[PDB]
Amino acid sequence: GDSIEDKNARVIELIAAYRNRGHLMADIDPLRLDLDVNSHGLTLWDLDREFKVDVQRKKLRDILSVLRDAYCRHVGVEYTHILEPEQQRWIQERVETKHDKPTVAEQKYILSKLNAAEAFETFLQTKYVGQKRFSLEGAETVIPMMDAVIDQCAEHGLDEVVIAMPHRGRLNVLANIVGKPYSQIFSEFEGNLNPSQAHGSGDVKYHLGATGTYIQMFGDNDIEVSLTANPSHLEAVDPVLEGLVRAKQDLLDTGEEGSDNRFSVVPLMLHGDAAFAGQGVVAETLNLALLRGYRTGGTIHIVVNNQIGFTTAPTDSRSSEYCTDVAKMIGAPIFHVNGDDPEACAWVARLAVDFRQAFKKDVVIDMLCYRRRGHNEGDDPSMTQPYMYDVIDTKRGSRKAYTEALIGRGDISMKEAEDALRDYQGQLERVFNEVRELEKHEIEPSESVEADQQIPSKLATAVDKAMLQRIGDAHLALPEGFTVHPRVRPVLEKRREMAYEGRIDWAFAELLALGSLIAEGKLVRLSGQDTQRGTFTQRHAVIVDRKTGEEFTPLQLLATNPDGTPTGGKFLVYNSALSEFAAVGFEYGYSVGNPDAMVLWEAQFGDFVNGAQSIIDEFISSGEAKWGQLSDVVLLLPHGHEGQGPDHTSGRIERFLQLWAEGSMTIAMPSTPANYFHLLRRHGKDGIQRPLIVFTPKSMLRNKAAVSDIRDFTESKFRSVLEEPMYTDGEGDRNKVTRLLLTSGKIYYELAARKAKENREDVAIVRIEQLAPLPRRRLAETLDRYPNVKEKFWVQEEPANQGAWPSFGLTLPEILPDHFTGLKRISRRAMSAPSSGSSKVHAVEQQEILDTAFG
Amino acid sequence: KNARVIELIAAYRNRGHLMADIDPLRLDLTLWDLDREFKVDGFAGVQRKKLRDILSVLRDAYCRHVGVEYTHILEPEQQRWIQERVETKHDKPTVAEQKYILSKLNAAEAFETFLQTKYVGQKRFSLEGAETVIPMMDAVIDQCAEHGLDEVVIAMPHRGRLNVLANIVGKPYSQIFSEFEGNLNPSQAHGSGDVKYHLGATGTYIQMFGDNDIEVSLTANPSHLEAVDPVLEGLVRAKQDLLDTGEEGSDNRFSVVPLMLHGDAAFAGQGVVAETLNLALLRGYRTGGTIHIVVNNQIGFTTAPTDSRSSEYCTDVAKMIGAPIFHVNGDDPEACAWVARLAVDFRQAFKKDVVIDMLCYRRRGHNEGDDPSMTQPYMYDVIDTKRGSRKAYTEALIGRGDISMKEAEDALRDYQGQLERVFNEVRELEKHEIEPSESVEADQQIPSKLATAVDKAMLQRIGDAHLALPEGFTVHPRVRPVLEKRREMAYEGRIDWAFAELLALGSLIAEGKLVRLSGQDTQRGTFTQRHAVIVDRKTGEEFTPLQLLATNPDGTPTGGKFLVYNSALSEFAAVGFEYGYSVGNPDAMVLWEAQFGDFVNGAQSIIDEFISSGEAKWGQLSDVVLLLPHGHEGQGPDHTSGRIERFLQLWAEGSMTIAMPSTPANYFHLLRRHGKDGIQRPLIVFTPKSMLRNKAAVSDIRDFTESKFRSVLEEPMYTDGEGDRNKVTRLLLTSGKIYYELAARKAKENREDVAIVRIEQLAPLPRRRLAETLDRYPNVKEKFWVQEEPANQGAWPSFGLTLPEILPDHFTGLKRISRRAMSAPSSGSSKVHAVEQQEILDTAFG
Ligand SMILES: CCOP(=O)(O)[C@@](O)(CCC(=O)O)[C@H]1SC(CCOP(=O)(O)OP(=O)(O)O)=C(C)N1Cc1cnc(C)nc1N
Ligand SMILES: CCOP(=O)(O)[C@@](O)(CCC(=O)O)[C@H]1SC(CCOP(=O)(O)OP(=O)(O)O)=C(C)N1Cc1cnc(C)nc1N
Ligand SMILES: [Mg+2]
Ligand SMILES: [Mg+2]
Ligand SMILES: [Mg+2]
Ligand SMILES: [Mg+2]
Repeated sequence: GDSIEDKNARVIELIAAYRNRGHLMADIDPLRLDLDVNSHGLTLWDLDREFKVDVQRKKLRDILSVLRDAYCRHVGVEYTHILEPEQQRWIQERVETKHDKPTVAEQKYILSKLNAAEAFETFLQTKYVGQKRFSLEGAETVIPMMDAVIDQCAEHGLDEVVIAMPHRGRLNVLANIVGKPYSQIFSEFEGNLNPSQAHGSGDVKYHLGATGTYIQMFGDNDIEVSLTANPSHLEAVDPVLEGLVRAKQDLLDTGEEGSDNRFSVVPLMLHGDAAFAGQGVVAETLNLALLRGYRTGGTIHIVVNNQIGFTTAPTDSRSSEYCTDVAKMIGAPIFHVNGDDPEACAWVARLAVDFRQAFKKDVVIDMLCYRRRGHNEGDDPSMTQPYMYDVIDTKRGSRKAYTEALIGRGDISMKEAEDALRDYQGQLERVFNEVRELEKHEIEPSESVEADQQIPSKLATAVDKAMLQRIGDAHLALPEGFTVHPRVRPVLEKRREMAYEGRIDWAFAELLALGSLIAEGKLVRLSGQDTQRGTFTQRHAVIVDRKTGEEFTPLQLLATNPDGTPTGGKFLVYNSALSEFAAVGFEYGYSVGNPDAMVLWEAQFGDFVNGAQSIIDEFISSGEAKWGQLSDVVLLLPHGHEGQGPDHTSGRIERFLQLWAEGSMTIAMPSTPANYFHLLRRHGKDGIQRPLIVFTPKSMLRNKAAVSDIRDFTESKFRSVLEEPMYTDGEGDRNKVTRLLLTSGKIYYELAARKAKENREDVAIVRIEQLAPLPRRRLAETLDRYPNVKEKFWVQEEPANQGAWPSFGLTLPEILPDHFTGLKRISRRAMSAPSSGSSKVHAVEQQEILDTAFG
Repeated sequence: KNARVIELIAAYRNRGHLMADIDPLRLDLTLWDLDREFKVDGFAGVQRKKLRDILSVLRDAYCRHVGVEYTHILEPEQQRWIQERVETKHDKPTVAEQKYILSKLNAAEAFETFLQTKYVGQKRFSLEGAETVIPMMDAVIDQCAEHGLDEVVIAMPHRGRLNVLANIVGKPYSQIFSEFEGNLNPSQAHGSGDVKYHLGATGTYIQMFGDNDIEVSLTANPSHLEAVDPVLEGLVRAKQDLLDTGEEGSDNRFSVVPLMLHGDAAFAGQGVVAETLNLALLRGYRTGGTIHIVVNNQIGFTTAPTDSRSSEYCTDVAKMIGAPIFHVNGDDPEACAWVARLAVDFRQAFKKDVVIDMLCYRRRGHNEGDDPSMTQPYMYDVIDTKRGSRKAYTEALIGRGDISMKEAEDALRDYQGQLERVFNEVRELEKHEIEPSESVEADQQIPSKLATAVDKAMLQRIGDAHLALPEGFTVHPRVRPVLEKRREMAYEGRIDWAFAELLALGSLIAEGKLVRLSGQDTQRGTFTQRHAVIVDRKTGEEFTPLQLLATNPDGTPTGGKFLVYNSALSEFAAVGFEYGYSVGNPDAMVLWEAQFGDFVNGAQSIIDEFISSGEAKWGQLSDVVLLLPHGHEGQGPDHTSGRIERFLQLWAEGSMTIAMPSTPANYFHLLRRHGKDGIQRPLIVFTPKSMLRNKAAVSDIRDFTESKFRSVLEEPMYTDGEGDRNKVTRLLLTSGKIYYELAARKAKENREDVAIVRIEQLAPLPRRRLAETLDRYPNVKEKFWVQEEPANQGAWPSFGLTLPEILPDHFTGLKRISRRAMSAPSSGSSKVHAVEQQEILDTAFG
């Protein structure tokens, strides 16, 4: 036969090989540190021969040039892992073509960005040699690349770009991308802060955020740009950014829950190479990308891949070929780009935005670069990486190289290039001198943020009977032909009954609070593991048609007034992924993104929230004091000693009480359905943006004593301290009391039952419903009503090193010495675990506490 | 026609798995060219095959009960190896092998239906709908024994846990029934304990048809799904290092196999999965490949897969380390066993991870008291029509003529009758009184007067090792002074913190101990202080001075070794791995170092669920050391605190030792005590940063040769100098670096009326030594606990409450001197830190 047929078969193989594996041979590294193949008779003599390609006839030389330019020069394209053929086709059409050369104006603009990037760093090196700044030097191309992302988003008519990033070039991005004034950055280096800058305990300069407006230079549009605050914990901000963006999209009615699919707020997430591969929160956050409850229509990721992590080489930081391989699991295309090629970096940035817009999904840019100086500006890197730094020492920076290219192209002269650099440096010198001339302020110890947010003078949380009845009736206002599961129907009927007749249980009180907020126009977002039904089969926020699988959400009916007009409210209820770190981070972020939303995250059991410890420690408990960033997120933590073992017993009350300071969080363990209802309504309506930690029940959901009357919802309020009903409403005599038992949570009912059984008029039980801030005034006033008390005990089911005793045992006698001197503890022994593993052992220990309290 | 065939072969290999008949629920060119011959790359050379035959091979390999994902793998030899085994005829099992697979399905289902009958009201997380897990695991272990491997170590969650314990590991049925009965012997009832579906076991597996045996173990775990994953890897790595197999071994057998089970919702959602996979090829952590099994029942409690993950498969995360993925229909026992054996063979051939995604279903509710039709009515209507895998396989064998119905029933009734007999025997045992759980504190006790001092010759040897450079080695010019200073300190004293650490580890190595040290940038040290490894300035070659201590002066080995690594940028998986390693080799000295103590909260699940509580819950002992750089230096709220207060709150029952040493010699003695005491309990050390280079924080040679660990330290002026204790009216109790600032202030103002006492060991509290020290100051009228940490942090929250209760004649009236209570661990400003620090010093001497 004709050997052109064999040769053509090799050409088809070559095209497939460049598309699939060309990235492995691409010239992406600016440092350049690193017989049995059947050719089917194809050789260098066939370069001028025409071959069949799938439709079109082209020379081998031309096929090879297109493939080499697309896949083996300064851009390594990874996309053949993507399931959708239309997405592979979209990328092929855009990468397998001769690109239009940028205009001289565009080239000068890119150079102005590289000038600003390097000169900002060398200026800080000259003025503040002894201070850490985590310089971008060796990765200056990040600045024209981020400019190109934002400019392309503005071109698509998008509303906002929200950035999260680590330390690398942070100050540079704040000044040269977001627009944080140079004067402000210099004042941070000077340590000369005004009262607004010195507010709260604060944080380091490379953790701060900013907001501004990006104005296009080549078009008629502009776009909002924000950069969120973060702790040192690398990648921890990733789910926070997604939550922040989702809240903004929901507000704009764009995205998943919106009337249009614009997803008009873009998450722009930066990463370091060692952190992106090593931190599990990265995989957890990527796992949220296509979920109905969390999708943001695609995140644009940029890895500042300087092929080092402090002193650690990539071979000790990851097991994958690329630091970006984790992102392929959600079908993200990956673009590896040579950081010494500013034009390729800007081109990839615009392509990434276009892909995100076309398919509303994640895209990753792996910018290969290097770190000119040590990890921080005081560290010597040649001690551990002598070869890398011998190579770095021979390298001209990307600014110098790009300037030489423009001088060579005839675009600019050396004199013009020199003058432009001196002008920008002169501007920095002027601002530096102006800041240095400012009046120095006296340095004082940091101050508590407690008084910055206070409850409004007037706020009622009580609702009328009509509201309770409406929420009860909503549970039986089923869509026509809907088939309720036969074991769910009694719950719906019981809710209508409770709404009109009382004996309201915990699960219905929660829905009365959320339903009444929705009716008042509030957005309520509730999520967690199996949260739609409830772990304890108690919530049924969503019910499923037994015959069709169709879903009905009773509380959504409260978003429409009886006359048919919308209230402005909405109920967004989701089953989360099996994640704690990313889920809690997302809900924290969501509440920051929309301060007017009611946002609740529910742990399956409180015992699993330690999986989100970095978010609790670094954002929830401390973001207000450190950054002035406010969150109103609610954490619901099922808690209680029931004999189910050490991972089904405790939300670690003691840890949240230890973290507590400056009124940063509200911490509560309500004992009645009505008090929980009032707590949630207070939290949603007070205008205070501070997290709420609630220790919620499990068996107490179905305790027939733990029910509330209609008047507790219509004629009461949140009560931080509760007395026994026999003293406030009944015929109980407070003067007969000689022993006072102070407690919190479900053990109250067991203590009250024992009191009734033995007719102990000499013992009274007082509940502390709000654990923090301690209700000092209400507690003192309650105790003053018992003048004949001779002994006081703090009773708890938790071990002695757990529960409220570690905090209360120390704070109550100090804060109220005339009431709690001599306060003694009644609890389980101190334990390494939160409880015994045996239900029988739990029961014997529980009885010991009750016997000791009445002994 | 020819071009259509090569692209058709590539389509089946790359995407055939998307059309494979893998789900047991089933919830979701020209036609005249069939007899034409085409050239293909055969497994024994180029072949000419009919398109009809090419298509039948591709459909059987990639579109029946096995979905093969492998074309993401970079190595062409690995893709070829998989093709050779999947694109050829599979070995048909013998009748005896088929009967053996059926015996495993019988045990799997009958164990569950027996527990359903006897204990209807107790959770057991039944394997029903996934019984093929049992012959699958049997096949993995049997194939490992066929390769002559030493041990299989299993970690798994709740799904079929009791079933695996009884039918794979060999945990006695009498023991499992006693747990359901709640009638435990004193050993079973020891400590606070844990739920039955978290327990472990060990035994010996004997091949049914071959001539080998293999050890099989299953480790304990908390409820926290996937948290045990890095613990399993650490446990296996420690066992491999002991056997001289694997990464640091004389052979590349990696003869201890990690077998890691997962649930589908947990595998996709928990970040510790990606962190643990990321360790798989690292020199410090590699175990030569893990075999993963996902019991993929297409549900997570009430949650559908579309709400649990964003990837096509729950296993997609594993593709990042080039693991092949085998998706297999759980209703096909023979395909499940075949994939299991193929996975072992792949792991042995390439010493890398392999994933088996077993598609199955959950017959009952999430737990046996939950009603799943409320949220998944369609799935459970389909499940209600399904014949189980045991019934279906029995019908196949009866139809094949292998067995009769009578033989099938007799075999099932025999197993059930044996369960009934053991159940009756356990139920006949008298029930005794249930008591409150007891503290494990007295279970482990330090020997009387343990000597940790070393002689001058040992110190000198470790100093001299720093300049015993390999021939032609070029030391970096800024590293050479450190090596020279170490030789000087070894012979002349003024030993600093970093050298005291290396004197402790070096002397343990010389005594024959394995020392494993790792953490972020730990080879050099975050504060450029350690230099455990030095790099040749001209060639990049590495030299490890302490490795020289593994050889005696006469040339014989000591038996010791120094394994020092830079970790991945992980806290959760790294801490879990080091905990696991210490469990795997109790004789090893194992230390993990946080970059700053402020980042160890990233490993909170390991601290809470394994380190602080594993002894009380499971009787599992770990001697892992956590080194947490800590101290108020003005570097911000994430470069200041290891959260001492949290470790002291977690502390109970003597489960951990917690210390904040103030001198290099006291740290040396602490490490040597920990390595030589024969006690297996974690040690938490709050270590210094600026104090590494504080010229006052240096130790004398006699502190190493003639002393021991001191849990309480007095000022040198009273123990050795001419200081008068009777002049003291104010006592300052403290811990850590603030001692030096308090001592400097006392010397500057000549304050003979003030004494400073350090508590070096924070937990267990040194009650006797503290009381005896305070008794030496009879004229003290006021006592203060001084700390740089905020009032709600540091040792005050625990000491403020415990010291007046345990020593009332010494600490009644104890007052606090500290920073105010704070939401963050410190101010963000170095200038603000400095003003606050001066306030503490002024208050202490006010
Ligand atoms: C002295 C070492 O610690 P550190 O420098 O103080 C710091 O904490 C800095 C970040 C910060 O504090 O904001 C950082 S910088 C760094 C190396 C990062 O490498 P890569 O991701 O490749 O980024 P890069 O190459 O651009 O740097 C680690 C491990 N540090 C400590 C650290 C540990 N673990 C976690 C979760 N977060 C951290 N910040
Ligand atoms: C009542 C719900 O909580 P729970 O059942 O008590 C439990 O804690 C059980 C495990 C245990 O406690 O050991 C488990 S079972 C489960 C669903 C798992 O689904 P999948 O991975 O697909 O496995 P499966 O389908 O085989 O079940 C969750 C979320 N539970 C709570 C939980 C949450 N978060 C973490 C990190 N670990 C957990 N154990
Ligand atoms: Mg890096
Ligand atoms: Mg609020
Ligand atoms: Mg599952
Ligand atoms: Mg020990």
